[PDB]
Amino acid sequence: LLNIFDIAGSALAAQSKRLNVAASNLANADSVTGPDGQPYRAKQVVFQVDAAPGQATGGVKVASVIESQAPEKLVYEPGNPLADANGYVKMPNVDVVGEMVNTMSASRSYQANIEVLNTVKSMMLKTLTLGQ
Amino acid sequence: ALLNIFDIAGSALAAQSKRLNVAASNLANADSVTGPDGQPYRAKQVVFQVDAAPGQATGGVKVASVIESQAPEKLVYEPGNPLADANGYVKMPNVDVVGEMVNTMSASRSYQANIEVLNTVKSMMLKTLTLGQ
Amino acid sequence: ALLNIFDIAGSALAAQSKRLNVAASNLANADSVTGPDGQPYRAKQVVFQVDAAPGQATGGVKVASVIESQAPEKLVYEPGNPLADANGYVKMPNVDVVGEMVNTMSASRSYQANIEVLNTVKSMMLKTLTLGQ
Amino acid sequence: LNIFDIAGSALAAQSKRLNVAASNLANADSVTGPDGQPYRAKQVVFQVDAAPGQATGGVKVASVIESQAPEKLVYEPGNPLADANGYVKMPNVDVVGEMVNTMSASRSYQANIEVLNTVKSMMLKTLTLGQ
Amino acid sequence: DHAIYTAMGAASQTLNQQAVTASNLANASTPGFRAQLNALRAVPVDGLSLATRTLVTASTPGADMTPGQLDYTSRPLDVALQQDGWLVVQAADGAEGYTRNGNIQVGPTGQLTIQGHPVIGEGGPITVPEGSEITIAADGTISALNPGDPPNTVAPVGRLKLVKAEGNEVQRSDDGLFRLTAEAQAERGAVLAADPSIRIMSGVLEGSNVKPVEAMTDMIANARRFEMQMKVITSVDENEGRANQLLS
Amino acid sequence: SSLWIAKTGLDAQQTNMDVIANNLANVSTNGFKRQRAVFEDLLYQTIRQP
Amino acid sequence: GGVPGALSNQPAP
Amino acid sequence: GVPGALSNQPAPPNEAPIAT
Amino acid sequence: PGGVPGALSNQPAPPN
Amino acid sequence: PGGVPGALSNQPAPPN
Amino acid sequence: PGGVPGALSNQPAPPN
Amino acid sequence: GVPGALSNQPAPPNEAPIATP
Amino acid sequence: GVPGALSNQPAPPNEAPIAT
Repeated sequence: LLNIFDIAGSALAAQSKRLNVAASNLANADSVTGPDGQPYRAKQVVFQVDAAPGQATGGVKVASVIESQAPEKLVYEPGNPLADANGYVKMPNVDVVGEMVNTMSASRSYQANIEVLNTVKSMMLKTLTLGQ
Repeated sequence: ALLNIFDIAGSALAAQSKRLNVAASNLANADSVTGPDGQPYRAKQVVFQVDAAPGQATGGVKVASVIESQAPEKLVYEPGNPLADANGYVKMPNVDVVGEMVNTMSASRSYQANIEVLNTVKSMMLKTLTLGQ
Repeated sequence: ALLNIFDIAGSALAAQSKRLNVAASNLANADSVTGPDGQPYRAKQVVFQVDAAPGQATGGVKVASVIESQAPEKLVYEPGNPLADANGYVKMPNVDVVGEMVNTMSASRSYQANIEVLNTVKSMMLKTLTLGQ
Repeated sequence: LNIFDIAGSALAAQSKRLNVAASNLANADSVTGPDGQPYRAKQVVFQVDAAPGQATGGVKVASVIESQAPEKLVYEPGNPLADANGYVKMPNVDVVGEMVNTMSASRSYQANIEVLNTVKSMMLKTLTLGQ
Repeated sequence: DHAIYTAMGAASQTLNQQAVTASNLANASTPGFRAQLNALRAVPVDGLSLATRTLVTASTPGADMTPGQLDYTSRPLDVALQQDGWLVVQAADGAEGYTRNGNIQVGPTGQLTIQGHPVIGEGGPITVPEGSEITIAADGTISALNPGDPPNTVAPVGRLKLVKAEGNEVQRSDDGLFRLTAEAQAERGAVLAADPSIRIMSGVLEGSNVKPVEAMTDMIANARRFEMQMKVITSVDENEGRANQLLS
Repeated sequence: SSLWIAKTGLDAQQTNMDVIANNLANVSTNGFKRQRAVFEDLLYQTIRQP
Repeated sequence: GGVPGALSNQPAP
Repeated sequence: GVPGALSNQPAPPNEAPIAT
Repeated sequence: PGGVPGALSNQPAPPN
Repeated sequence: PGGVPGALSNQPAPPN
Repeated sequence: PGGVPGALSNQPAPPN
Repeated sequence: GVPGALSNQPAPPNEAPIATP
Repeated sequence: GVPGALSNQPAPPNEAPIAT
């Protein structure tokens, strides 16, 4: 609703979405199949500025969630049903260090935005007592 | 109608306390073998429902009933223990420790959130009582 | 007296302490030939029961009694020992080593899990009392 | 407010026990003291310190005693300290017992520390009463 | 607030995978054993906006059909099958089961058993004359010679039922016996007829086929994955606390 | 949990070790038949059906 | 009701 | 619909099956 | 219609 | 505008 | 009248 | 009765003899 | 007096001699 409140809430939502994507990727570092039988392709969120009516500055909105285009890892298990004619099973391209660092940075941004929102709310509470 | 927040958040606090208690009871008996009736301890869980009488839009939360968790009983091969099966398969509770720890943490966090709701609501009620004065 | 969560988790701590004590006493007496009098040491076991409680759904762990294991006592041929029978087999305790180490590890991890549960609940406990003031 | 005295007495007593254990460990292989007598192992005596009449209270170290346990004898006749049979009195320090004493004293020390922290917080919060 | 549940699912399924691996390792000495495979499937949660939450589910996709190492024991009744071959026994619940355990035993009444399960022959369960010396040929044929009689009077008594089935056509039952899958049952029939192309060696017992290298690597991987999930849980647990306690 | 699974494994190998020790102690005994220990896995648990 | 709360006094006294 | 906006029609029940 | 909160309803359930 | 935040962008990539 | 703590009082000794 | 209850009587001394008297 | 009490007179100096 309130601008800075809108900005902080949108940014909290975006950082929570990034953290959830990173956690799901970290869970699926060793996953070999999904429901359809396709390999799990790592997800990554896309951030975009939410300043549609606010010129060039605004909140951050998650435009989409996209499968990373890094090449899939290949493991030689010719007995696996998912192995192709060459005997290679496709395993996800999830980078463990990148996901851990993403989780940590997203947590820090989340906390910073919460502190910003608290300070702004306190400032309006004090504004509510102008002239008295 | 800020008074209804008292009822809503109090019901939520009570329900989360009951859920935390049930989770802790399950966790403390993960290693149990026997009950008061000799039956193996069965992991139990609460059921959450919207505390809304017919015709009420949105209410708090209420614990409908406590139900036995659906999971295979953990079989242990100890045909020397006085309690056993026909083939010596001691039945141990199906408690998933990670699930219970996460449930305890979640219940604590939801409890604290409801406490914050109650605190800010009381502050607003006092203001409102200081409307014109 | 105690709050329900306090009682449940403290009972869990006491039960795990009793199990650890039984395991330690068994591990100490692994090579004992004679006991206070002249009879062989018998490996002790601790049986966990769930405190029935009026609630039943929520309840801690109690220990009814420490039972003596019923397993074939180890026989070692030492006819010169005064405690040898007519056939000459002195009786050594039935304490298994691997089982007791596993029991010690499991009791320690249950103890620490219950400690973590109490530590988690405490903050919520102290934050509840700020609701009125 | 008496709890500060109780817990401080407990901390002092556990420190004394820890120092005695460290002294026992240091001189497990010691041969002689400043005089010609061997090193007799030390042990503190814990008592209940209740200056008023209310039965219970903190713990106090009444005394430091030398264990009456027998002295180890080693055959060393060339040593001037040896007796008529050529034996030398070496201390009877129980190594495992003293290490366990060190660790147990450390844990009791921390428990008393935690008690002091908690009660200090409670006594700080009671000054806020109705204000 | 719900990433904690994703990480908790990952940690719990890591515990399940570790349990499977430990159960496999405990049977490194079990005669004629087939290791249980493990694989973490990913389940994507399908809501409307951003499926940024995908959970982990442990699974055991069949078993391992690689033969183990044959111990040569100078006994005529311990037998070992060809690769992808199975001995047939009458299961516990009056049904049919398949196994690799070639440790055939005899009773006082003369019936052949495997782990106590009677072995199934062409004409039903095989029964040998009481107290006879038994030899097993290389194609399932069983010969019995009475003790203290000329070896010339030896004569065949029956033939073992040896079948051929792959991992895709075989699923482990809860009692340790292997059975046909429903999709394999629909094609190959309820009961598998004897396969005459399988050679059987008498005097060698097949052990387990658990691979220590894979087990140790799996244990290391499970430990590290569990630590990462605990870190994720801890990171989520601090943020939510701060958020609520402050924005109230 | 896995702890007891692995504890059962440890107990089986100790049993096998005791059997081997008994066999090796009776090398010089007249008319001794060697003992061979075989093991079986207990009941499999099904959690969710295919 | 049937279940006492975690923050209640020992239902088992 | 834009996330965080308001719509008069409820979201459909979501499911996460294991096998199609 | 509610249901069991927490672990049971957030783990991948059986198909049927 | 913007792209993938975090690990993927702050990693050297072939020119394209 | 408590006695020596720790090692000495936690060892089995005959009464006197 | 239950370990951890309240009673008006001190517990008997904890003697552990080495030999049967 | 008591090990941790208050007295007006300084404690006597403590020395550790090698031999007496």
